[PDB]
Amino acid sequence: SVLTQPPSVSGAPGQRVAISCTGSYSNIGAGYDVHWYQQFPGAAPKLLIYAYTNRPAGVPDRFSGSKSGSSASLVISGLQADDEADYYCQSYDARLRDGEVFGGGTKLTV
Amino acid sequence: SVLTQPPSVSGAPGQRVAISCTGSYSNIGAGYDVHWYQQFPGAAPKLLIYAYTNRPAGVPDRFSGSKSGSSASLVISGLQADDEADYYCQSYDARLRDGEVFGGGTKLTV
Amino acid sequence: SVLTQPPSVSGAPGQRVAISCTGSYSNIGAGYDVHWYQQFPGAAPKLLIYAYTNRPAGVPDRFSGSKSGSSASLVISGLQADDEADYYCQSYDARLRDGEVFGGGTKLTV
Amino acid sequence: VQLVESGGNLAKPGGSLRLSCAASGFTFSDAWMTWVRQAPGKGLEWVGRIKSNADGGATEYAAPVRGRFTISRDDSRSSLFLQMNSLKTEDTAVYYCLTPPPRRYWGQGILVTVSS
Amino acid sequence: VQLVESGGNLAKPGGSLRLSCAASGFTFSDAWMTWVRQAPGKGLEWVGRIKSNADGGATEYAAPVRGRFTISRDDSRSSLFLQMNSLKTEDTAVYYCLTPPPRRYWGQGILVTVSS
Amino acid sequence: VQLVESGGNLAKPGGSLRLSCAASGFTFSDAWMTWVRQAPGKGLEWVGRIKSNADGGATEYAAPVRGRFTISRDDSRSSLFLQMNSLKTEDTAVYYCLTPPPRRYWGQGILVTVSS
Amino acid sequence: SIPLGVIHNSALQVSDVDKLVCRDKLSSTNQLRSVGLNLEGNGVATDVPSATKRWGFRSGVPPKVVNYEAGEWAENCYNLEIKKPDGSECLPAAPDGIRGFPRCRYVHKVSGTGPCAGDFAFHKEGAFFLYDRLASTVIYRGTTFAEGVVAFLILPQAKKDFFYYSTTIRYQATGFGTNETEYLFE
Amino acid sequence: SIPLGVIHNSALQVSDVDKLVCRDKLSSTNQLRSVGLNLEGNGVATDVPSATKRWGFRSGVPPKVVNYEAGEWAENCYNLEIKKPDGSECLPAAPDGIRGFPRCRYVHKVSGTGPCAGDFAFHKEGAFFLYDRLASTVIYRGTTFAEGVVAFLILPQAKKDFFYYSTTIRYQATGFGTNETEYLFE
Amino acid sequence: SIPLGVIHNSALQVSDVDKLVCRDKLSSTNQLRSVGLNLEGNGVATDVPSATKRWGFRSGVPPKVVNYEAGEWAENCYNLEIKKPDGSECLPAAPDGIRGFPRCRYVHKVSGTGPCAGDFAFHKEGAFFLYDRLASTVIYRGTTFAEGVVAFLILPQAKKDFFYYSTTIRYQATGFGTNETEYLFE
Amino acid sequence: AIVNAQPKCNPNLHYWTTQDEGAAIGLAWIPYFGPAAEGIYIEGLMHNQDGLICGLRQLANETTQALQLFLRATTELRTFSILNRKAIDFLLQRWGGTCHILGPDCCIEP
Amino acid sequence: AIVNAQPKCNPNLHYWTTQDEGAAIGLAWIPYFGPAAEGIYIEGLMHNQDGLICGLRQLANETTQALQLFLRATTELRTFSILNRKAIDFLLQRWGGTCHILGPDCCIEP
Amino acid sequence: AIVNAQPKCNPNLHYWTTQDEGAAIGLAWIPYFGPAAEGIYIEGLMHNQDGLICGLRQLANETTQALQLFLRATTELRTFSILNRKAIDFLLQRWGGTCHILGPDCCIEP
Ligand SMILES: *[C@@H]1O[C@H](CO)[C@@H](O[C@@H]2O[C@H](CO)[C@@H](O)[C@H](O)[C@H]2NC(C)=O)[C@H](O)[C@H]1NC(C)=O
Ligand SMILES: *[C@@H]1O[C@H](CO)[C@@H](O[C@@H]2O[C@H](CO)[C@@H](O)[C@H](O)[C@H]2NC(C)=O)[C@H](O)[C@H]1NC(C)=O
Ligand SMILES: *[C@@H]1O[C@H](CO)[C@@H](O[C@@H]2O[C@H](CO)[C@@H](O)[C@H](O)[C@H]2NC(C)=O)[C@H](O)[C@H]1NC(C)=O
Repeated sequence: SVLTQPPSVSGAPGQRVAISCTGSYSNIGAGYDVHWYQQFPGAAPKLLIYAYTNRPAGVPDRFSGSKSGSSASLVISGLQADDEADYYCQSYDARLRDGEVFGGGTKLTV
Repeated sequence: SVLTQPPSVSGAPGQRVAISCTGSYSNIGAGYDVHWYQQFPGAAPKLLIYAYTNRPAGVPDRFSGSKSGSSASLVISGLQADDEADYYCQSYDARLRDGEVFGGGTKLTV
Repeated sequence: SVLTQPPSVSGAPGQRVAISCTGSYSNIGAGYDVHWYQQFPGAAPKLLIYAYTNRPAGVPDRFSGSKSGSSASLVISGLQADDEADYYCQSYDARLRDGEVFGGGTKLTV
Repeated sequence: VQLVESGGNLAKPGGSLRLSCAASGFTFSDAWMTWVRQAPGKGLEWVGRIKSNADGGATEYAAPVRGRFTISRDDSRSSLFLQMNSLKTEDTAVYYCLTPPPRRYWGQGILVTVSS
Repeated sequence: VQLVESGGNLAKPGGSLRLSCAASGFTFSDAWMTWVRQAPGKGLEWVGRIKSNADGGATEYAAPVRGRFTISRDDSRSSLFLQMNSLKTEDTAVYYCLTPPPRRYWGQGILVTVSS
Repeated sequence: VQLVESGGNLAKPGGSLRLSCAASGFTFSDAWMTWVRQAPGKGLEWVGRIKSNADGGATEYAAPVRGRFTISRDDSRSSLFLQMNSLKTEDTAVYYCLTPPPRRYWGQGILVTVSS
Repeated sequence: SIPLGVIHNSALQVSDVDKLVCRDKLSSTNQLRSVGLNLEGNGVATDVPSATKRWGFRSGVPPKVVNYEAGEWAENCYNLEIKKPDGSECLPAAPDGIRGFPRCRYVHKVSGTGPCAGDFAFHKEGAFFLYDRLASTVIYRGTTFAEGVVAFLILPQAKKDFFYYSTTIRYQATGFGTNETEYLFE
Repeated sequence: SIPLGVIHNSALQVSDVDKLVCRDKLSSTNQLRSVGLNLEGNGVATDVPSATKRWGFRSGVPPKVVNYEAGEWAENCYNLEIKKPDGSECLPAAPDGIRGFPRCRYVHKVSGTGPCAGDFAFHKEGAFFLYDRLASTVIYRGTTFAEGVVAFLILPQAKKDFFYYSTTIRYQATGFGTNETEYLFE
Repeated sequence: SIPLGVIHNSALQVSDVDKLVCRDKLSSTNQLRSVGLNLEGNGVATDVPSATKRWGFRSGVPPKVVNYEAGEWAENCYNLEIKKPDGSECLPAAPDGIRGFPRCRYVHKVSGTGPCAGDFAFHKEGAFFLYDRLASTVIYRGTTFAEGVVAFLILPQAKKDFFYYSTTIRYQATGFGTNETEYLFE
Repeated sequence: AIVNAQPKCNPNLHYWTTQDEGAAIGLAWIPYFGPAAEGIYIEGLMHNQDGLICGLRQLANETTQALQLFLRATTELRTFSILNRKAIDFLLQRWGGTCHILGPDCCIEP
Repeated sequence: AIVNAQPKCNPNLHYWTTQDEGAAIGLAWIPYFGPAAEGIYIEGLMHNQDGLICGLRQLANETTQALQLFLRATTELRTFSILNRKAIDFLLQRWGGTCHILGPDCCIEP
Repeated sequence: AIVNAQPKCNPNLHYWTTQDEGAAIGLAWIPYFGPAAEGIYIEGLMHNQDGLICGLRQLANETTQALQLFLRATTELRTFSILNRKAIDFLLQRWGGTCHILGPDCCIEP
């Protein structure tokens, strides 16, 4: 009952990439929110997408997301040098007494 | 026009005690709130029961109170070593230009 | 498109004085708020009348104001030694892309 | 919510002493404020109260202290002042400045000892 | 909103260590609080959560840590406590105390290194 | 509400100087912010204004200063920046950063003296 | 079963609905009217201390409002600003679209403190508090009202036969709504 | 076109409005009644896990309320206090003047957490949630309700023929409104 | 005395209520209808600068709302987001249950600043602002409306004879509702 | 058949009401141009001819009880519909059943 | 003409309602003195004579669909007017048109 | 008897409305399963036969004044009852008084 993401993704500057987070019927497809986080090396993570698609004040509009079925995808368009980070997806499992589940994490390279 | 309480009360650990505060027709029986306070030696008092029966956040549920006629009673069940304190009842007199009235105070011993 | 006030006004202690701020059809007579300010020498100004006649908390009730046509007047009754200050009127011009306009300023003497 | 009381000490008989209270963490202007004096080793007492400026800012005093004590407040400074004058014998006590219920949050207390 | 975590360091196998988190700039009482542990150079993990006092103040723990870790809170002190006991091998990590979404605002992190 | 203005001093003709304002005690993000320059011993003037991010964050400038001054803001840092470039003669003044009415609460003021 | 009063030739009889006497003619909804009448007109004492004894606080009873189309000029209206001794509101704010009574020569505006021992203030004799074309069972904060009652009428066919300055007097009060109450008029 | 049921001599026939059969007599608005009936009386399972499967969350549909004058004693009422796993409200607060169902022997008060994937909670079989003389299409927070349906009647001319303790059972729930839901009764 | 229009055999005559000519047949409340008609259909200029000159701000007049059951497809709707130069709201938020007009090809969304010298914005020619089945005398914030008017009809007995994409164009404005107003369309 | 039993009668009725259909003058019907909320009332004076006024007042008194019992039983917050129900009841008593001519409740004279 | 097709019938109807006109006792009608919100109800018991109860329940079932389609189409938040419209429709069907005696829809017997 | 006096006539009426009683298909009437708020409308097209449309538009114009004066006089915030009052007035004019046969306002043909 752990959300799984790809080990790493890459892309040339200026293009668009999408990061996948797989779910389950009792995880994402049961109707629980998915949260995203960005961790720079040596620092605590910062909230990126609080709901499925929402953005907290201060986050550039390059970052968005969407939910399809039991999976969620983070879309980042316009790779800059500053986008290098670790991305994590989080959700609430319903078969684990409403306990938080954290994705495996994805490293970004440009 | 001063609310009167008993000089002191006592009881064995684990039992329940009640502290009385007498009123008047223009004091408690006129419909004004009664407040309770706890003073530890060498310290300023802290609010115990803000209304007749209400409790502010942080006060253990061992303390409650009730109003009968023109008198109010503070009920404390389960004497612990830490209950030693001075208890004061306060209300608003209506014949004293809505001026606060303070009880004589009760010392607690276990 | 600048609001104009008199260079200076004077009056004996205890009497009432009025300070004028002239407007225009697109300034005051178009329906924009007029704000007043008091500057003591060597200090930043403080808001006196936030709307046409309103007063923020802390301002003595000696100060009031009224709007007639395209002009606004600040009325101060009861000159005290402490009233010596520079008074400025401000409004929003509608022909200047809603840009703020500041009056020439009036020095007060007693 | 922090209330700090300062500027008080012993005064001679017939003396005048002024006490001040500084309030932080809440809006001072709206709240009504009251002053309580506790005799040393004795029961609590109520000095008086000051209403809000919006309600007319009237003040009321206890029967013993009427005509000798003055209460006031400054919204900009967020401070409450008590003026004690014609201080005779038996005025000794710890004075406190307390906020309007709920969350009374009494301050720490200023000891006043008239000396003869 | 500032969260500071303190009072933690290395403990021997079978040891007990207590960690504390101090929260400021928001009302601690209403919010639900959770603890996350991140393995060094590895993915994030969820230690557990404590509910509000109004909702009964129940606590839930992760499956590995159940029965060995205790969560608690003090409203007056506005502090959150994690009690780690029977600390065996593979408990090393950075621990964080995070607020309820939105505005999770994770703290800075306390490194715990069990030493054998 | 405390507004502190810093990082400004004399600049040569054609110079660029950057000024900053720090705001505390209120939510910086919602409020619109404006900059006023007062000539020494002379009447007040309006440098310009920056809208909220929610409303599109557009900025407007005075007719004399258009094309030479830049206004910006940082929500996370809660700071407001004014970039002065191509600073010619007659730009000397005290600059202030003021909040949206009501409760304008002007800051303390930064003196800028172009030197030739 | 609410008394409906029918106006005859310049006389008023309370129409009995159980029987059916057809000589009354109601050809349109325009003939139906509600009217509010002031208690003052029946000779009740209008002094502020006497008037305030007719009101009292009570919990557990939901308030109710009913409209009326036509009213009477009032000599005396009242306006209450009462707070608890700590400083709190014991009268609810006026709901949207409840304005003060339009016409009264005198508005007695009372300020002060009291115990306010109840969620809402009702009339002890069961009368209504009249506002601008809405009568309520309870007193709202800062809103001028008249004491009154409501009647329902069938008007006659002919339209023609059927159908400004104010002063404020201020009072301060302590112990409002109690056995002994302190007033000072300014 | 809503079925209006007319009571004959101690029998009930659904009055057909398209035809006009005058032997029915409706001489006053007092003969018209609305009545709320409990689903329990039709034999549906009343167990908490079975009952909660009949409700579901949905966005985009505005809620609606309709009154009723007379009701049935309920054996089982329910009272929900459900929150999201982060801690948030997924049920709206009761509007002004919506109180709980007056008479039920048992009130099952359920607390816990769930996904609450929708703006409002509706009945999957199209029935109503009955409160004190108001039936709504949605569930409100902290307000005891009964499941029921509404009928409309023309009562017979004769009045006479036609027209307390409670217990609370507490539950904690996780995964409320999901395929597998965890309950503990205290 | 509001004109009620009765449809004859495929013709419309405004029924005169003072006289009584019985050949009109109204056998059920279903025959009564209200309809909203768009001002556009009468040839008024639809340009944004021309349209906005018809609205103006005023204090002291309470807003009012009236429903309508059937409407017309609109070509042009408007949506206003106007603020004061300091930054404040001069248009009130939409009350509960007032949604935008359902069908319009073009929605002109105007943003900017203005003096907003009045509590509410009214139509200078006395027409209504039409929303989803509610017509109001005032403009609400962030809610798409059409300009229109309301009529009342008695429909004929026969049912049968009687009774999607959108685009947004954005504007920025300064000096809105003033003699000289600055627009930029994006 | 109502006889006044009040302590007094103010025999004069100085009344106010609204005119639902005034013969409006040009643009006065337009909300933007019309009167403010305070200026929509008309007034008049009726005297106690035929003893009518003392009757009317007494009627109001007698109504109150029944009216109260009505509002206690309703769940609506504001009641606007009493007159409509009265009219519907009036129509139903007369035409709600079969009209037998020469009957005491059928008012057709042939 | 309604036949019950439910799994069961509780044949007894233990009902509650309000009495819009109780024979009040003195001051009980006065809101200040009257009962609290909880004490305004009356109760009763009806049995399944003549098979009426099983009929009534079934009627409620059949109504639901039509009622739902009604509330979907309205924009009012709380509907209080269904019974009034039913009465108006009843009056209109009978007296809304010309009554031809001996016709099948004119119910006058001469 | 209405003649159009508008600058133009759009002679076509492309209308929308709601169907209060649609022949629902299975579970579509159930709120949980039914359409969203946006999908409850039906549409149609009427042409200007018999010059009816230009008449209808003009009628709307003529109504506005009277309607405004009505809403000015009411204290209700949202008015839903105009059609009900119109029907009640219609019934009252005809059957509100004694019907004398052969009279000009009694529409019974014997
Ligand atoms: C209707 O009129 C009667 C008679 O004036 C009012 O009666 C009084 O009731 C109160 C208590 O309810 C008594 O204190 C008075 O003494 C009664 N009057 C007399 C003359 O004895 C009655 O209040 C009026 N109804 C309303 C609703 O006000
Ligand atoms: C009216 O009664 C019928 C019959 O009891 C109810 O029918 C059921 O519909 C649900 C799904 O909508 C099915 O799961 C049941 O199996 C049906 N009943 C039977 C006996 O098969 C219907 O729900 C009732 N109406 C309302 C509004 O509750
Ligand atoms: C009904 O139609 C008339 C005629 O088109 C409208 O009349 C106009 O009134 C405004 C000012 O109120 C004038 O500027 C126009 O010139 C008038 N029209 C003409 C042709 O001169 C009237 O506004 C319409 N009614 C409503 C409520 O909109």
